[PDB]
Amino acid sequence: VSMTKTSVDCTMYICGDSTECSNLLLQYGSFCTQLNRALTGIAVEQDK
Amino acid sequence: ALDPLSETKCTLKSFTVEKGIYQTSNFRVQPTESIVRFPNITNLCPFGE
Repeated sequence: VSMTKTSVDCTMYICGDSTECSNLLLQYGSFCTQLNRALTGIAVEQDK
Repeated sequence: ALDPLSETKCTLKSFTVEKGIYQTSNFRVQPTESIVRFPNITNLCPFGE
């Protein structure tokens, strides 16, 4: 019926505790944002 | 960054926040101070040789 609900953080996963690495991630745009929305939808469907 | 309500507005990029729960950002715990434990060596390296 249900599967493990997992929320992945693409800000910390990609760049650990790094300011320079973070600025480089901003160049790639909203990709990190899209991942959260995709996984968020999964977690919501698991409760349905 | 003003109040947790405004943070949701920039998170959604909309001035209207609909009823529900929305993830804003993470919770960062900063370190207290920098701790350093190293071996004690008073000898200078033989760069002259």
